[PDB]
Amino acid sequence: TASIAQARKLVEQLKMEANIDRIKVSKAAADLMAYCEAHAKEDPLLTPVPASENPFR
Amino acid sequence: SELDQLRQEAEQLKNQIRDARKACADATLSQITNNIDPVGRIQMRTRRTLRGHLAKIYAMHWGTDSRLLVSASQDGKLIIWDSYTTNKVHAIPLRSSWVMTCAYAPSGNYVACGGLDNICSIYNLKTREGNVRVSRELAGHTGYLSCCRFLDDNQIVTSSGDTTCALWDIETGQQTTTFTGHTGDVMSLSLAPDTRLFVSGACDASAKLWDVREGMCRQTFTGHESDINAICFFPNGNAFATGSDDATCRLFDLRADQELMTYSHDNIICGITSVSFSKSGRLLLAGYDDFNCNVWDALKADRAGVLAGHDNRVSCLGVTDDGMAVATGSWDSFLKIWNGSS
Amino acid sequence: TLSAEDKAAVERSKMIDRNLREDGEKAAREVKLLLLGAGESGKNTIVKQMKTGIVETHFTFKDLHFKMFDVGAQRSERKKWIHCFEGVTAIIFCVALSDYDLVLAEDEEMNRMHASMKLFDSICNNKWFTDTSIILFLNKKDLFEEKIKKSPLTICYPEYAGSNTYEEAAAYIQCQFEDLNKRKDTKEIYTHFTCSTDTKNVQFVFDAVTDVIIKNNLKDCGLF
Amino acid sequence: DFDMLRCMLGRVYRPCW
Amino acid sequence: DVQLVESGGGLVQPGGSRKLSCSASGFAFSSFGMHWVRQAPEKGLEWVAYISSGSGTIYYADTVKGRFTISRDDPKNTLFLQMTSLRSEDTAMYYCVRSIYYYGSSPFDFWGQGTTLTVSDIVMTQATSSVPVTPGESVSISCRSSKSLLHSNGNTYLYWFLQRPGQSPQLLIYRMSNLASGVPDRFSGSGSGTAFTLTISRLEAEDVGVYYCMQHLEYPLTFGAGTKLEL
Amino acid sequence: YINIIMPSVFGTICLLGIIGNSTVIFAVVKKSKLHWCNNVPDIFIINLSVVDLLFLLGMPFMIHQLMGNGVWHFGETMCTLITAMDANSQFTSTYILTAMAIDRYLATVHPISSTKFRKPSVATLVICLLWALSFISITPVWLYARLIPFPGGAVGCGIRLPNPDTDLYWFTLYQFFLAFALPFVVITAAYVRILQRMTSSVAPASQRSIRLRTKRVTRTAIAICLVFFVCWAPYYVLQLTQLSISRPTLTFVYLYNAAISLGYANSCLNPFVYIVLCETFRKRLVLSV
Repeated sequence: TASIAQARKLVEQLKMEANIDRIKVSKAAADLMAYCEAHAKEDPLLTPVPASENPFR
Repeated sequence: SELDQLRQEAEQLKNQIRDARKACADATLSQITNNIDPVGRIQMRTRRTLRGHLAKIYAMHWGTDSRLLVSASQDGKLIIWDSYTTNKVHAIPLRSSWVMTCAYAPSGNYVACGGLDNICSIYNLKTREGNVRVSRELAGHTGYLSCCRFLDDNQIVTSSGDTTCALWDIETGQQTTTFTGHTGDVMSLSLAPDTRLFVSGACDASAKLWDVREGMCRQTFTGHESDINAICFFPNGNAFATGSDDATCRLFDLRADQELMTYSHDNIICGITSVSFSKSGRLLLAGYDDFNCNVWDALKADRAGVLAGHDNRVSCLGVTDDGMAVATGSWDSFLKIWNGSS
Repeated sequence: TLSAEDKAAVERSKMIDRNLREDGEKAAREVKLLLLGAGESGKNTIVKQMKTGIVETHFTFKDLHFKMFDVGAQRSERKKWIHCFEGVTAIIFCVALSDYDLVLAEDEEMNRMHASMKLFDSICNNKWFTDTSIILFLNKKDLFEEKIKKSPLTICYPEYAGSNTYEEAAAYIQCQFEDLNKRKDTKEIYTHFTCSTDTKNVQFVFDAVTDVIIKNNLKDCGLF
Repeated sequence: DFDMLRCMLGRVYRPCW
Repeated sequence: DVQLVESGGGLVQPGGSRKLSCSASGFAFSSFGMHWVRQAPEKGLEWVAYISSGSGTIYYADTVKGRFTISRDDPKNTLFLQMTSLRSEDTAMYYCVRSIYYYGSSPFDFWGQGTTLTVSDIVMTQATSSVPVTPGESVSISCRSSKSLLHSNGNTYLYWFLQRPGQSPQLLIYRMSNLASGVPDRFSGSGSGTAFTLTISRLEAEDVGVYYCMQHLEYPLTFGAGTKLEL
Repeated sequence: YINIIMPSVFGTICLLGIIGNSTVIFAVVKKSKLHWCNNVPDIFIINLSVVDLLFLLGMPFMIHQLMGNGVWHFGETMCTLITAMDANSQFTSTYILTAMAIDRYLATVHPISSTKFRKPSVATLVICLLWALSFISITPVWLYARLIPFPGGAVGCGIRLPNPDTDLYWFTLYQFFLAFALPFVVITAAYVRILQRMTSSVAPASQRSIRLRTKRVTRTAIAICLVFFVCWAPYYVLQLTQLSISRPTLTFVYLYNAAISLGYANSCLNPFVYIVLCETFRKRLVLSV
């Protein structure tokens, strides 16, 4: 009776995942774009720092 | 009879989840980020070369101070480096030389490692004896240890090849929570910035979002065609990127509950070993089997740079907490520190 | 330019380099053997004579130290960890000769010998073991001789049309495994007929490993 | 452009005997 | 437990030779660099010699170079100080001090009990010899250096040691700001350049002693005169 | 054409040999992860290229008194130093080449018992000892390297023995034995023992892999012995020939200078023999390109 017990567990898990709240992709995409914009200046790899401020000269 | 009805109900639930994702898929990340300027060309130089490992390096992890890092190699050595001066701080001899992962505690007092022995070993770095000693050996996994990450000095989450993830209480040596639901070997995990959720990628081509305190799978993410070897959280904790054997990187949104963007190129056919974002999340850095590391534009899916300095497969990489440098490990037994210049 | 503590930290780093250098020299003089094979193929007999997730056995034979790794307990995906043994001295593959007229317990449709041949083909031709020599142990030769009198070898190999004797049936089985070698130039296969009471198995490994060591020395010296 | 008839010893000359 | 025991002291004639031994236990002796620091009667701390881990680097004080010899036996976990041509200036309590040198380490963290021997340059200044203190009252102790102890790597190599009466010196602050392991948080280290301060909050009875400041920027290692706190 | 053909041969050998030797030195250093860690063959092959590089670097200084006007333009002080330096490079490279064959003999005929002493520390000690033996072997060279006044106003670097009637024999014979005869016997003997002990009894000689291994190693062993012999036998054959010769002729002089260039060609062919005949090095080199 392993298969029948496993089937109930799989179905119950899918119920939890199907009842979650989802935002629009446009709303989600805008948040990622906004975060990268607000933190671009403090990204040494995106914007290299002067050699005086680089600990790996 | 009863089994037949249940398996049909699972298909209906999967269709309901799929239709719900398509309902909120009003736009695309490419369409939203179409008008922004590209990051241009990302050029990084090898600032440091960490020599001392005599076998292929499988894992590295940066310390929270952005200066110390730990590397795990098949030569049975766990080495902690001073990245500013290339000085070796400690060389920890491992009882098993088949290590596959290593972790650095955010406090800096501990490191962890594990491999084909199914043991996550905790090492104390701050002792009155002046040496490094094994503080704990976590047993209970029936498969190889693929990844491990400290939450604090007392809690660590490990992923194993037995299709399960476990949350361990290091003081008692017992796993308090077991995370089940993957049908394939779990190869990587990534803690959220607040350490309340973690995502794991397995060999079933799926990634699952887990609640650490609740102990259950919240969301399941699909889209990859083969095993997921790497996974990493976005800086704000609302997204994560996966690295799979199908030569693709994909971005998933937790709130949108669906894939946002794919990072693939026609010239790339090799698998992906490691993935990591930059400090701002604009740059996605992925390691590949073709001995190179590609820098991707996370918002535009454009390859922005290549870190080609290894003679063998890039097995691991990591970015410092301050975003100053990126370290790449490889099977040629060398670690390299990279950053740009003005 | 370094401070007093910076100089002493560099001195400690070079002390660490000294021990790492010393450990690598000791490691390079040790023989790493990967033990493979199907179930009930006599792998446990090999470990007993030459005496978690991976079982590691150490023994010294004629001033040579061997490290034999058993990965039979790893029930995970082999391709996710088979590259961890890239660089071993040799691979020891165990095949049960008597398991030619038998079938797999789980499948009940594929012959046991075909499973060993398929496993041998997946390991010998693996991309991580392109130049890795294989020590092929053909076990249970005494039981195979008893079986071959009653059960003909044609059950396992329909194309076999030789004499129904051990001296010929065993040779045909040996050629089948050696024919699976897709790279007959970059590697060699050392075939040995062990037994449940054979006491010359460790000598064969020492001789076979010595040939591998010579080949590696020739490559290192540039002659090869 | 000379009389190259001198006695040699190794890669250097020697006085003829 | 970590323990350093010194032996070999005693009364000697001028120009004689005496051997000092330091027995180490409870820690990885071979991984630590070892120092000899002597304290003349009713005087401060004077660094003598240093042997690095692995015996690769050896330093001596100018007043003892050519006469004192320092050596270690890692298998036996023993430190030696071969002293010849002893002078009356050598009458001091000699301490065995362990120091390990890596990034983020705490040198001079443990001191031995010391052995008494009787014979029959950056300047560190502590202007205030004695400070009358009361329990629960905040105390500040100042130290000065002729040369700036700040280095180009960002580290300011100043150390604070507390020597309670009848006990060996104990590390409080290493590199001018870091609190040593086991030291209460009420001890804080502040300073910049050539001026440094050791601030004590809610002083207790166990804080009574002589406080020394030492520089580790470059050899030879020099101590301050020592500021004494008394009830 | 004689005044231009001879400098071209020496110039081609010097430039081509330096390219080959510098390629070997650069590639070998890159391979090491931790230096002096299980790289005994690498230590021999880099020191052989270093000595060969010095031999080719010092070639133009020694040969400028043979092509233009037969005049030494460096004085007596440099004549003694350069002649000793050139002779030392020839002896050191021959000694390292001989020791490399002995090291290969130990690694192939004694795979297990030689690991006790085939350490990088021992290899460095042996190579430094070969430099010491090369300095001692060239002692008569720099003790007698004096300027020789030729007829006319021209002078040239050379060897003036205290008893040229009798000392010409032991000076020639001892260099013939130490630099050509003894090393050739050892090098040839070491490799013929390698070809007789490069396999094992268990090894399936009937398999293509074992047969291919013997074919490639035999080709390499023959080439190394043949390159050393071809590049040095005529040089030392003409060395013993001139003992009886009193008045050299044009034909003998032309042959003698060509034999000198063959000796320099040995330092040019040695790096390329390793590059061409080693698949591991050649394939690795192409990947770096």
